[PDB]
Amino acid sequence: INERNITSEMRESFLDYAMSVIVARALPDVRDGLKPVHRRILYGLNEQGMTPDKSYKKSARIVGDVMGKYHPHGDSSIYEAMVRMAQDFSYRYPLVDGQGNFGSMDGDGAAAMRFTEARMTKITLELLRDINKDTIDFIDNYDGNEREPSVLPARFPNLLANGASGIAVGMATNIPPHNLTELINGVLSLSKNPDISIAELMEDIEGPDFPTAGLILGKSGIRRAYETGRGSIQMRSRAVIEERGGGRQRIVVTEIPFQVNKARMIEKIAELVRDKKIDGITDLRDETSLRTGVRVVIDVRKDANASVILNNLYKQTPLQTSFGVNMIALVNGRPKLINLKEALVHYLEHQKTVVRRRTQYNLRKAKDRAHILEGLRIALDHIDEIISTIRESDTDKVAMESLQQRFKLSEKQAQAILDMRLRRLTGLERDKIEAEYNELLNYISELETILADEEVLLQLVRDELTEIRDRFGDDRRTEIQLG
Amino acid sequence: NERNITSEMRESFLDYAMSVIVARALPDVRDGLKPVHRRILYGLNEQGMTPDKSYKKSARIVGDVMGKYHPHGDSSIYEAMVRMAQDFSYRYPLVDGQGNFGSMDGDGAAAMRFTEARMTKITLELLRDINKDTIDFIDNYDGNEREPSVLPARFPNLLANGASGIAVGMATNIPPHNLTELINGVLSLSKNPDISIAELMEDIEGPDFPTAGLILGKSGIRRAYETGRGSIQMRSRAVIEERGGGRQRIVVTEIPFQVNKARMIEKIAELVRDKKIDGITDLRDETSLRTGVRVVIDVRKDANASVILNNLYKQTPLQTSFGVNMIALVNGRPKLINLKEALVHYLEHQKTVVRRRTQYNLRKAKDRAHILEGLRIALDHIDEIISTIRESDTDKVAMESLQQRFKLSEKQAQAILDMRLRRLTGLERDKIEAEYNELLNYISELETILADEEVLLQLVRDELTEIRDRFGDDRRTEIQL
Amino acid sequence: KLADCSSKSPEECEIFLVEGDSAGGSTKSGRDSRTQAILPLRGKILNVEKARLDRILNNNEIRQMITAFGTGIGGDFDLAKARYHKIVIMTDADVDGAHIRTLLLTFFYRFMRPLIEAGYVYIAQPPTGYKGLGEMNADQLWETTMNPEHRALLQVKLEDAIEADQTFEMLMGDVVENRRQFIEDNAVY
Amino acid sequence: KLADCSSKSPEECEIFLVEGDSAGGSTKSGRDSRTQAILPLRGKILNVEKARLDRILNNNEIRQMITAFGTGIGGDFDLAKARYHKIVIMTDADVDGAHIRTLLLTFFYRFMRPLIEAGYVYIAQPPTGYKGLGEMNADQLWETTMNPEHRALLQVKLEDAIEADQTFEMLMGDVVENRRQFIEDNAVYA
DNA sequence: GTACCTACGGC
DNA sequence: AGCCGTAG
DNA sequence: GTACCTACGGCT
DNA sequence: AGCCGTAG
Ligand SMILES: COc1cc([C@@H]2c3cc4c(cc3[C@@H](O[C@@H]3O[C@@H]5CO[C@@H](C)O[C@H]5[C@H](O)[C@H]3O)[C@H]3COC(=O)[C@H]23)OCO4)cc(OC)c1O
Ligand SMILES: [Mn+2]
Ligand SMILES: [Mn+2]
Ligand SMILES: [Mn+2]
Ligand code: NA
Ligand code: NA
Repeated sequence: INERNITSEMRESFLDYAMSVIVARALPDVRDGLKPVHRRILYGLNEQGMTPDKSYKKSARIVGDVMGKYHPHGDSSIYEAMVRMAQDFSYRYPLVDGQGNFGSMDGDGAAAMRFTEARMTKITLELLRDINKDTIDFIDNYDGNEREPSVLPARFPNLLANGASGIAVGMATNIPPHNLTELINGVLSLSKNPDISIAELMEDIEGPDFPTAGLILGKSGIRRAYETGRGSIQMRSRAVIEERGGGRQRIVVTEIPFQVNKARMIEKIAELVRDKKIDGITDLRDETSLRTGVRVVIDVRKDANASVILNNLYKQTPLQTSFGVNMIALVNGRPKLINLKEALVHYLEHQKTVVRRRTQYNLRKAKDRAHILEGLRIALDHIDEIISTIRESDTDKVAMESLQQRFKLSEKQAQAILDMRLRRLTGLERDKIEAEYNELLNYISELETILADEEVLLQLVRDELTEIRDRFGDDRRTEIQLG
Repeated sequence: NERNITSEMRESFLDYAMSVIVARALPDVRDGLKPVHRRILYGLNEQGMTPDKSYKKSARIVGDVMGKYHPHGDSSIYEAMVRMAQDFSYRYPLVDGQGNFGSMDGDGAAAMRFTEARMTKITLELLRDINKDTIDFIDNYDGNEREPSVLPARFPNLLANGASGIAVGMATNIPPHNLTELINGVLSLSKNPDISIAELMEDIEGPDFPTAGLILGKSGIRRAYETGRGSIQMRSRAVIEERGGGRQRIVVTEIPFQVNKARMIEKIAELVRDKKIDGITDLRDETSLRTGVRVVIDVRKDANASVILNNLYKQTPLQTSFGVNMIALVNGRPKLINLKEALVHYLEHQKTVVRRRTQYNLRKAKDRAHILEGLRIALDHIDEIISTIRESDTDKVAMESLQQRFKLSEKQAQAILDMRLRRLTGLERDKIEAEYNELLNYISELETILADEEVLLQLVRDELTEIRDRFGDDRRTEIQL
Repeated sequence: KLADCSSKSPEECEIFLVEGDSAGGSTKSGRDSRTQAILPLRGKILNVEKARLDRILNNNEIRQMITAFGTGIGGDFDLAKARYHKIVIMTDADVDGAHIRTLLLTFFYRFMRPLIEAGYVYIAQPPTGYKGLGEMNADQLWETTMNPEHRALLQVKLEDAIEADQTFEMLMGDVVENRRQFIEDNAVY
Repeated sequence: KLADCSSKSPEECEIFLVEGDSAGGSTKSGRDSRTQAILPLRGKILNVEKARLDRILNNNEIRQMITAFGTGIGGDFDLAKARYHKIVIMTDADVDGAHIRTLLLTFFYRFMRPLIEAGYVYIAQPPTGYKGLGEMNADQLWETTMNPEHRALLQVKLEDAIEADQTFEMLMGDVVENRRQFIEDNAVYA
């Protein structure tokens, strides 16, 4: 190709990379709330049959299969993404069920992938539910040797439930996690009122709900983030002042802000004390244990005001941290800054499409089965002449054509008759075939009723969401305090 | 409660020592493999990684092997698989690798996520008949899987590819050999149990390194084959040639086995730099994929090039010894073995494998013939068969009535009930008859082998001859007297 | 590398020597950080029986253990300066774990012998079901191996010093033949 | 890290900058060691447009390239001192390989501009798509990308210095908004 | 068994 | 005295 | 990801 | 600042 202009080369190579990071790496899809690596892990777990009822599988086997079949990148990117999905301090609704050392709030890494084991959580079954019912579009994998989903059915609003953080090119994303009961109630309210306001939606969705619990100071930052997609949210640790004996007091921290490394926050407090940037601290201990939960103790000097010290710690350490909301997600394969209503609208549209496609798949499948039963019915009613037709036929092709012409059967019906085992000729089979057919005809009309009325279809979406809310919905962890 | 330091030391050390000896560092005399290599090859077979199928990503192969059979670090598994794919390490490579699999300069292979692999055609001969009850399977490390205790190994792999291993209290160093020579040696032994080492050496001249080169004398080879221990002098293939203007050069085209070419060159450069060798004006590695190994040592005008070459043999790895110490697992125990012993244990494994396969094949053919006898009765009385089935309200009732009416076994009645309507056509009816007639002839052929130990032994000989004719190649290492 | 405990009263303090950071993380999360310290090793440690003093003293892992114990070594050993009255060997539940344990015991016998004599050296007993301690959850490592209410620790005892001297020299020394003879004589296949 | 060539005549010598050690080994085996040198790069390299001079000069990958080229940098650059008259960028035929190429070109434009102007900077064209350079055998890397008889090298040309200055500042600089505006204007989502 | 770089955006 | 190759 | 630390025996 | 999390 001889020559190449440096300006043209730079613009093309940089845009190629920028675009790939944006649409195929760092940003989540608005529909299922996933980035490609996360979607490939979950799809991989489903294809490998790693359901919650089955025993755990070695992480290296899960990762190797995902890397080879769908994700042509380093194993650490795959494994570390699977590890985060298994951490109850990272995911508001964990997607991976891990066996072994899966890390801590102190930033300790997980054990090597050869030591750990994993499988799906029960809630992940809801992300994958109906994937093999033609509900979502499958695409060719990187080498054309496999097929992978472009998106997951996602039967609960996962983008907002688990949130997302990603550094792309020219942009980034920072979506906080939310309470599943609040989100589904918000989706339900939107389904009954397309013109619902953000303020009205906030009657259901109070604000973010961090897996790490803690506090949020005020509603102004939450409101702005939900109205525009951008806003600053003040997160505070759960801290109390209590006596420790001899007229002395201490600050006890039991919950810390989301994504704050506990060990690093403690070291920052120690640094402030060491450099005399804070007055009144006599001791600093991490009394955290599996029994006690998070327990950070800050001993206060006798007669020093413990509330003044606590307020100084909020100003000078991650004990108070802001969450800079920047809700960027892939909407029709393009990055977009979206508000709360926008995110819920795209999610509800995905659900309507999924439930409609599933109902269409089930109808085709039932119509195909009814057609086969009609063929089997004929075969059983004329079994002596069916056997004679087959026996007098030298080849399969001859048996097929003779059955089709003699008994007014289709290619599919003749094939089903030829595939029929001798045990299907037992006395009560003709009745089973009749009962199944009558039940199928009823099932077909039930499906046709759903597809003919958009309200019936929409009520089914509502009902299935309510069920997930009742089964997986939990209490709010983060307290939203009025500032 | 309490624990004595002497008892603790003796027990913990013996546990480790024993595991390294029988389950790590030493090869089995039968298939010539250590547990990590056996698990890789078995893994390749279970994953269907045969030479006709496309290459699979190395990380996927390693991950499966690690999870199912080898509870150790992935680098130990991957690096063992890499070695089996190197034509400079293995005399008969066992792994077919795609990508950077390393070099003679000690360059490592590309990361396991970049490389791909599958079996070589000769590995099919190591795995041939593994699912024909020829070898004993054992429980894996966690009891969730089954793995072979040994591979059928239809060619003598211990001696063909050799072995090196550092254990505890002992080590092993078995050199590779020529496959034509080895099979000819096994054939000679099969016709004479009292064959001498000297007689066996008429077939097996000595080791045959993948790196070719030279061996100086037969005395070290002879001591090694007679006792299991001996020192073998290996020399590079080097020539002296003119380069113009009355000047000469030493050209090295083959180096000794396991010698790193880059490190040997640096040692020559070091000698020149430190003036420990006289007469060298230049040192170049002209090696290329298109020309092969080519190390050039330019000699100063009027300097004696043969004197310089002899000094290089004395002072550099250009001449290297191979310290033979033939230790292998014999009946699960480590043993220093001579050439005859290694061949004897190998031939016994083959007789056992071919006998077991013939017994397996007989049972399977007899089971299939029994089913076909049931199908033939069904076809001969198909109207009565259909009536019996139709008048039965359940599957259990059809089963019992078919067994009763047509003197059939539970297996025969089940096979009749599982029979599809398409099996009633002219071509499908004849297929059942033709398969049965072929099976009867096959059964008698198998019974002939099992009734005569000479026929069985001749079949071992014939199958070894076939492998020799297909995979046997020319000697690479020259044994100079 | 040392993840020390809150308390500075050695009588109630314990130090757990684990194989790597994979077991380290589990151990750090599962422990009682008030009285339990964790020191992750770097797999196979130096055999002091085969190494010269200069190599032993320059070894980072050996140095880390001396620094953590606070007693000093050889003739300069001081039992009163022990930072923990329990030194717990918690290697992975595999044959390589048994080897690391022999290497650790070799180091304590030759450089910190009064630590064994005082009954400060222990051997943790994790379940047989998992090889690497990294395979275990933090709660199961606590309940089975670290919790004083349910754990079964083996206190290392020195009965015969002449017999122990000969045992360490035979098993860990440079003479291969006596080790080979020991294997041959005691091996049960 | 540099696996240099036998010849010391820069006019016939080529240096291949390869993405990773996995690619390095196969290229070292496949090359013509008389005229072809290999310098492997440990993934994503420093963006000199975003970095200050001390960080650039203290960077291991940047130092290795300066040492290998033998020209010096900036005002101290000397074209006559070039150790190779062909500097070949050999990255994977994927998006991350394209990124490493932009990062490499940024470094050459800002510190070794006369090297581009002299026509010494080239872009290797390995078989497009699929897995990386480590996935390739030494013989196929030679035949398709390194063999002068069959390879197709792209010679990097500088046409407009004002346009190139603006391009490097927009794409690689610290101002996110101009880069975001470039993406928005040129992005084709198909 | 271990240590350590780089891009990328936002605050 | 440092390398070979399975292990942590 | 890679080149490093370590055990282990027997050659040099 | 330097950290968040997918990438080389
Ligand atoms: C040295 O050989 C190459 C290295 C690289 C880099 C790299 C570069 C480094 C560096 C480290 C790394 C390393 O990152 C480390 O991965 C570790 C993987 O396990 C987890 C537990 O912890 C990760 C570390 O957090 C991270 O620091 C590589 C992993 O994958 C890469 O792409 C990384 O420290 C110094 O410079 C690229 C290459 O060609 C593409 C190479 O040939
Ligand atoms: Mn371990
Ligand atoms: Mn790539
Ligand atoms: Mn790795
Ligand atoms: Na703060
Ligand atoms: Na390892």
